[PDB]
Amino acid sequence: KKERDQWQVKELQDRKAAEDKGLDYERVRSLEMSADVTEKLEQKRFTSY
Amino acid sequence: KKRSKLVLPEPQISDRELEQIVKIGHASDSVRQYIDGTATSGLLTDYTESARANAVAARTMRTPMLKDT
Amino acid sequence: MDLDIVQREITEHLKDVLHEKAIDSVDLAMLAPKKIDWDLKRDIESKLQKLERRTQKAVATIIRQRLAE
Amino acid sequence: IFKYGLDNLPSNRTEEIFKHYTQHEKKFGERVGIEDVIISKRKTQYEKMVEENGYNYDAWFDYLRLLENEETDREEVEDVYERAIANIPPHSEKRYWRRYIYLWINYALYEELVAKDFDRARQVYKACIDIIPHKTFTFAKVWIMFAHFEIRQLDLNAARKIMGVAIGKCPKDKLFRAYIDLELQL
Amino acid sequence: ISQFGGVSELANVWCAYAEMEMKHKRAKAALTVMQRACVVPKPGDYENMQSVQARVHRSPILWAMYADYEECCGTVESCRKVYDKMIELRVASPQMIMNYAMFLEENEYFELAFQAYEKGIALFKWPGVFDIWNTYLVKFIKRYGGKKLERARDLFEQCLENCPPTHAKYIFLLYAKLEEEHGLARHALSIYNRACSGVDRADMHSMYNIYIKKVQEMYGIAQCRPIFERAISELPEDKSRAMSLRYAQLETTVGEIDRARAIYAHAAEISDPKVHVKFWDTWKNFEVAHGNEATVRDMLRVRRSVEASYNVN
Ligand SMILES: O=P(O)(O)O[C@H]1[C@H](OP(=O)(O)O)[C@@H](OP(=O)(O)O)[C@H](OP(=O)(O)O)[C@@H](OP(=O)(O)O)[C@H]1OP(=O)(O)O
Repeated sequence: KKERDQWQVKELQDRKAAEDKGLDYERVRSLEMSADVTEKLEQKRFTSY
Repeated sequence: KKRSKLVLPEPQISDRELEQIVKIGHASDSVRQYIDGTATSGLLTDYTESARANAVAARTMRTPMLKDT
Repeated sequence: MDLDIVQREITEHLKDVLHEKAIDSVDLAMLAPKKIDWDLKRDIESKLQKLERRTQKAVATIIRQRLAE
Repeated sequence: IFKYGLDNLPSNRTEEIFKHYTQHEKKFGERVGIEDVIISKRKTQYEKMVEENGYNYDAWFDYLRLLENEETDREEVEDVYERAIANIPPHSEKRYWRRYIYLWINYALYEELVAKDFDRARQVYKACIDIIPHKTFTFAKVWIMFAHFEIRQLDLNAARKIMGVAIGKCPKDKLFRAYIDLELQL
Repeated sequence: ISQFGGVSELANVWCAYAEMEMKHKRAKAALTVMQRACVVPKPGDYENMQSVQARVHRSPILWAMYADYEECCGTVESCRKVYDKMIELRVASPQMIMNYAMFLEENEYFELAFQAYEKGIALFKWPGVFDIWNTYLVKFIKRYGGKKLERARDLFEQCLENCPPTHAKYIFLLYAKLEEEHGLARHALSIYNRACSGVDRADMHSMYNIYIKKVQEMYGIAQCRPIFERAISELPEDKSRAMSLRYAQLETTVGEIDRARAIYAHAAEISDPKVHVKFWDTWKNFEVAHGNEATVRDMLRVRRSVEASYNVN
């Protein structure tokens, strides 16, 4: 649970910090992560019997 | 929800008519601003401002009534 | 991060062009402030001025040989 | 593989080969290669949008400018001008010619300044006057330029003939003004 | 050689090794550690290719540390090898792609800086590429201006060929600025004609009024007419009223009073007089000024029809 919470608080305070800076967190977040992180995210996101 | 198509009557001053108007206007404007003078300039009118005065006088216009009913 | 650098360059659009209120005036310039040749005429000028300078140089030789007799 | 594709397929296909070639070369190539493929793409692109319409004069003015800017061979720049010129406006009204006529003027300017073949440049200017209707409207532009082109090469006896016929066929105020100004300068 | 709980734990050990060597000025050893850390395993190099030591070379922390030492202590060509390999492996973040281009640009390798941006765009999918395209397109213009314009066009077209409509607003205005100051006039206008349909509905009016202003600024209010009629037919009803008021103001200030009515009469069916009272005021002022007894009765007729479009409910 703690480990799970560490990612949660990390992203949330980073969002807060990004929001405090007046920057779109999602752009700033995507600036840091590798393309592999995007690729797993892009994978995750009646014509006939 | 739904809206009609915008339909407008054809302009009275067509584009080809306006071309002639601006041709005359630019010539008449140019020959005014071409030249001034120290005493004999009072023969000239300041045409462009008088044209503005004439245009605002002509700006009141109305559609006619009583042709039928 | 300088997360908006493109906005520094397009500012002249954002301030005066991205919004405008209204106008209620007319004049012979406002009816036609440029003419449809203008960009083609613009891109000829840097070439056509070379012809102009050559024309002054050419006409000077025509005169010089016509007065040499 | 990309070059083999472009060499062996008609350019109505190859748009995928081109866009991917100008991806591959645009990363893994180098400047002289990157610009070469983008020019060949653009020439193909203009050539397409010319075939789509012909009267897309702005496609010609770009295409002519591109070929002139890249210093391409005279025969090919001259040929494409001839294709431009065949798009005579289907109208007797000067409004539609006002944009068109700079194809002729630029062709003469190219022939006089860049090719430096003044006999060919004369043929360009002459062919303008055989195309303009003159009775319904005239361009003083071409008559003034053709007159001054014969003031260059020191042939005022031709320039006077050209400009006097302009007065003869079509008295127009800029034609008088420009001829008078020429005779003052002489 | 030992076990760890995860890649990030091990990567910190590699960094801590090079870190101490760098502080002790063993810069060539520090690079050697990073080279030895970052070497991609061949498929036989480990007992399994999913062990922590076999995956640690994918950690971006490790490559970031390596590339930074090469910038500080290596040759320019060696830095390109590090960054290019980092791009090859998908490791490079958009930020450190922009660091790579900054490095080449700072060393005046401007043309290689554009290849760095170019493969940045090949890796990432929107919106991730958005700040790569931003820095690329402003730097290219600042480097070359009009001297490479047909290549500049290909960047903007390549950008806008996949740009979404929430981000495209700035790119269209940046692209129009290029074509405005160096290009042919109809090209800039064609960008605006694209912009007022490629930008999303919530800001599409802010693209129409640009196109209105720029056409009006050069071809005047006569040629401006057709692009008002596109606007009125297309932007959402609150702005379609606003365009109708502005369009009617032009046709009255010109003197096409009959066209002015048809603008109002066309807007009046999407303008509830019980709430939009300022519209009906502007039309009422118009019809008492430029109208007559017959057309005022027609204004009041349509007013009492459109209120009856709601009160019966
Ligand atoms: O013949 P004018 O009454 O003297 O007018 C001419 C003429 O205008 P139009 O023939 O269109 O009526 C020129 O047109 P061209 O004969 O060269 O086709 C035009 O040149 P543009 O078409 O390039 O505008 C020129 O204007 P400008 O003085 O700016 O060269 C203008 O001359 P004036 O202004 O001296 O009357």
